[PDB]
Amino acid sequence: SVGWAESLIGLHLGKVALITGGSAGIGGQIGRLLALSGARVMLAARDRHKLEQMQAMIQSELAEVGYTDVEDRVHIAPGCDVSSEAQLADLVERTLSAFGTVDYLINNAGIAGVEEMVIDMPVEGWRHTLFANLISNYSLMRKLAPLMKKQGSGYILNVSSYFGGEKDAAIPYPNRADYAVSKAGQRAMAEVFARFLGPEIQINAIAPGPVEGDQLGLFARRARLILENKRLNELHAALIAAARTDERSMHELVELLLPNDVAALEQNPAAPTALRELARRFRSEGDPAASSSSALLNRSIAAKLLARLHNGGYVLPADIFANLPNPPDPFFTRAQIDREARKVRDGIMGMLYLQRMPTEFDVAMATVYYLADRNVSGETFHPSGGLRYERTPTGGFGLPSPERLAELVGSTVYLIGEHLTEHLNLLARAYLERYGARQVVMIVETETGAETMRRLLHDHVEAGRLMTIVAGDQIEAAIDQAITRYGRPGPVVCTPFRPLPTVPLVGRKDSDWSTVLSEAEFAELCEHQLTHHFRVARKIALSDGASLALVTPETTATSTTEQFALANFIKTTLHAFTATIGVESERTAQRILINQVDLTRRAERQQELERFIEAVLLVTAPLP
Amino acid sequence: SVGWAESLIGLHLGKVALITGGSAGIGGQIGRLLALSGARVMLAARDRHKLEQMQAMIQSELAEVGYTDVEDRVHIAPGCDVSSEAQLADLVERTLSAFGTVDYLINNAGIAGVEEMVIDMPVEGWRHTLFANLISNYSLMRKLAPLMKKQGSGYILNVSSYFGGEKDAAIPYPNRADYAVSKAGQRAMAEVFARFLGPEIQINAIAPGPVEGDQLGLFARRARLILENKRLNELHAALIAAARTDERSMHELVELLLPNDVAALEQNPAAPTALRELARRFRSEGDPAASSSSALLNRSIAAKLLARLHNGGYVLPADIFANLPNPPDPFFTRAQIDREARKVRDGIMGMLYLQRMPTEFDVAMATVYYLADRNVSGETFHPSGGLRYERTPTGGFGLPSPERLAELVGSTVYLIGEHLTEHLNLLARAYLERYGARQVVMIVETETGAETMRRLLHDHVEAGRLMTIVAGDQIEAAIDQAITRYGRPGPVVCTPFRPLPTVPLVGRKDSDWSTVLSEAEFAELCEHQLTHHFRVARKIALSDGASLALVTPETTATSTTEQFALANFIKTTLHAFTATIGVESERTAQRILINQVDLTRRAERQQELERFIEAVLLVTAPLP
Repeated sequence: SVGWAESLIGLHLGKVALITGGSAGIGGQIGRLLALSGARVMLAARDRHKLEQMQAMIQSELAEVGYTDVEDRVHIAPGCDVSSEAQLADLVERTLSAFGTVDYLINNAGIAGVEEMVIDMPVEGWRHTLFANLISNYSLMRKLAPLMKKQGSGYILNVSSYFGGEKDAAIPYPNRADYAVSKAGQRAMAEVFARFLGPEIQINAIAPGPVEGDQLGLFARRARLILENKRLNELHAALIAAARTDERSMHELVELLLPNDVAALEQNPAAPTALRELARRFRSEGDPAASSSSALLNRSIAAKLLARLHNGGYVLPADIFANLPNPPDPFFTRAQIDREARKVRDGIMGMLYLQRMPTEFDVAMATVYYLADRNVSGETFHPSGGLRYERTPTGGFGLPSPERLAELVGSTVYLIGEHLTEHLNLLARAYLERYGARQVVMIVETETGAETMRRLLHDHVEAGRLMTIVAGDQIEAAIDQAITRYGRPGPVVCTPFRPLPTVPLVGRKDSDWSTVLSEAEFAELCEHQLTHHFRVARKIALSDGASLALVTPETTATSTTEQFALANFIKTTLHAFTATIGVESERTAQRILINQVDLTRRAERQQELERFIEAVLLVTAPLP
Repeated sequence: SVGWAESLIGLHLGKVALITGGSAGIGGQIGRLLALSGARVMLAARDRHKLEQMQAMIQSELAEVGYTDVEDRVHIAPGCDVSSEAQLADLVERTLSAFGTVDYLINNAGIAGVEEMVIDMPVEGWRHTLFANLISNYSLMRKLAPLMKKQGSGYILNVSSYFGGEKDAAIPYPNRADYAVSKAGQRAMAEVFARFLGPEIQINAIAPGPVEGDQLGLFARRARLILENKRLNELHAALIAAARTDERSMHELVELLLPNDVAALEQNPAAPTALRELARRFRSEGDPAASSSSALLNRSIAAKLLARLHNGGYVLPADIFANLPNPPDPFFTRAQIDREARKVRDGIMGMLYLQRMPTEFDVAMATVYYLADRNVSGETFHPSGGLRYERTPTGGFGLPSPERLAELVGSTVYLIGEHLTEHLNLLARAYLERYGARQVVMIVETETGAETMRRLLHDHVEAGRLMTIVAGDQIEAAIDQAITRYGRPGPVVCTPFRPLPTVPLVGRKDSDWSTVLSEAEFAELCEHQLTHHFRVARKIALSDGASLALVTPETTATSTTEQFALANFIKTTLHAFTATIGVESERTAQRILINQVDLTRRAERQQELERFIEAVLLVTAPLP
């Protein structure tokens, strides 16, 4: 053979591959190179025209190399939105009707997500990212693994990212928490399901680092989002800072912004120092041709600012920005955007050991070679990598210092949970009886959970030291009620309402898999064990003085091996969230700490509960 | 092209590869497949005949595929012992004379090592393993990286192992600590040197799991070593147990074994219970056709037993076993050996997710594809993997419980160190002044270090609470002196005598690299930062009641980025040792705890020192 395709001819002959997100990017190249390797490929994506173009290019290339009947080797599945369970079912039916059993599931489709800080991230947007990027991967595995096991072989490859972290270390990805969590979950799925899916099925993840074009000059869109986010953060922080030492309401302070005139605000002797200094910064550091140097904000930034203030408990009319003067384009000049873009690019290039951006083709080639390896499962392959970014090793204690524990005297504690009644009882009693907290607000899910805690804590309920709130599916409003009625918290300890499910994770070879964890149950797992913590953190990260502990699920000697796997899946995946929001919290004027406490280790009862109390105290006791 | 070599033709055309351990195993297959891929290969090994056979097989295969002048494509370097620095220099000269600059350094050679528990592992045997398996890798990199950087490209691949651990988690490998440490160091070298060697040079490791034949039915040799080790451990533990409640000297107890008669010992009413029960176990659980069921030991086991007793401070004549009756072959029958071998095999197969052993050819093929990837550095690729073995996440606190701290009253503390005078001063003062230890024995390297500590601790020296011993290069004898003169220790805190070197780790492109960390300096680094701790642990693991803390090097704001890299290299590599000896310590009757305390994190001064004190106390305070 002659030509670079030689390395490929026969490499994957006889295999059927399904590739989601197959019309462009790494997915299109994986589908191209698998087809050149002899596999029959189904390319799934939303846009019909781009899929048709990709299909025609691959078929033409196959013909050049000597394949016949190339129409039988490359099929497409257009209009496939992987965030829709119904459309994933249709994709599997279409693929099995075209080719029969699937050998390779290439879970490649991915959306960028909300691309906002957690405190600006709508809850439904976070959910959408999880459905598109993570739950879709489980869904397709659940539909195709039964046939793979029955035929005796199969392969599931999840296309994760360097920014999903590593097996025992988390990486923050600011303004991308939904994306990072989804990437971490794709990796965690391979790590924890491999022992169940073997020996018939291999499951691995790839985690490329930065790849050419993955931020779509190539960084101008990212640069503009960065500059818009900077303006939002600086305005919010100056308003919060001003409000600390000014008697006016937040409503009246925001009215100072309504002229939308940087020069006017700087010279307004009635404006608080922090807002006059901010305006001086916008002018001093701005581009005279950018309207951001003469105008404070625009409609989009104002909407996000208003939402932060509302979510932090400030009262303002919804129409407060309705008459805001619109700054003339450009809000940021091309000079400013290109400057920030060069900053982004130079930052990434400086982090790469090899000082060179891999291409989509390069990454796909390495991946298609890797797919030939029949002796690996449960691994995360890095087809590009070598980065100087700092990681946070996970899952490595004692009690905090006596001086920090004394700062809990008179504190207000929020505990969130329902299932873990023994933990909630003991933690409430430790804060109240050992460390002199003024009160504990117990936020549960249901009336039955409330009555259970009131019975366990009867003495403190009667004494007015334990209050109970029933949150249902409205945890944000429940936190609002607690703030209004009982005051802002110091310690906030967030445990999951729900236990882990007790269902099998794989089926017997000749079983219909009807009892195996369903696609809807996996979505519920994400809702109860990830989104629960995200919704609490999103609110508490606007609550000055809070120290938030996110607690992952318990495993006991009664727990099944499936529950141990799901606990480990959740621990890994939530660590991506915890690491990311920790960095984002450095940008608000509100001072908050966010830490994760894992109940499942790596495997009398009162000592295991006591170590939990100590771990929680270590991250919720403040410092003088 | 037709035939499985198609995937390879041209893949590595124009590359020159040096492969150590190239005459058999994975190394021979890597050399074969690189040659088929178009590379010119130099195969280095000890035995000339096996190398000549491998060379002839590869050249014949090249001719089949259509290469001409195959004698120019595959050279050999026989008689190459990679544990000899002089022979590595000769290998590089031979390779550059044959082919010019090397593109790929495949650091594949590896020896199994001592294959004994640490307490039975001669210090020179441990050193030999480090020279063959780890220091050799740095040495060849130091000789070939200058030419690689000058030409603008190169690749260094270290052939590590799953049993060298993972980036942020350690794996114990009992009876193989020297091997595991060497494998961890090969991985750590790639992790920490990649940022220095980029952008010109890629450096990665591979870490295969179990591979067919790697224990050389295939497990019978391992099985026999296991059974011999079991007999040694059970005899030693019964003697130590007997000595706790028997007034006779260890000399007199060992005399009870000299008839070498299991039945006689079981029925000897003058023998301690533990020894009569042991003999009953040997008979009851033995094979009547094995002489191990009727004889207590053989000359080899007796020699290792005598060395353990001598190393634990017991006085016995060197010739005590000189007249020991030799048990007739077989000592263990084929039935027993095959039984244990099936146990070993079934254990490994049960740990593999895919329930299938990869072959040498499979692993080599995956590796040769991986070598084509130009976008990865600093990674550990797993060409086989998916194992259920339990790992220990590293590098994740407070103070230990008041009840454990009270157990330090009246204790005897050993501190070992020299460079870290502030740590040693503060730790000694914490044990003596805060926790009421009876005495601290300060074991230093030199008279100057001794005088420095005596000056810092003058008050405690004058009061008779601080004793100093100068160990030089005789740390084992220094510990013996401390035990004899001051009593057995509780806490033992082992810090390195020496600081990390302050030299560059790479040279400028056109430099002669004359100031870069030399091959001898890297060997010294291993001696001072790894072997130091091994020698102390080897002795202290025979000292009942000790709690040993192994402390890795400090980095301060004054430390260079090179020192930060070397600290991280040492932390990773020593964690393999700490994890392994921790498991081995479960087999002795002596009760010892071994933990590792890392001074370098991931980056006023008195608070960093206070956190060190708390960390050390957390692992040296006993439990009621």
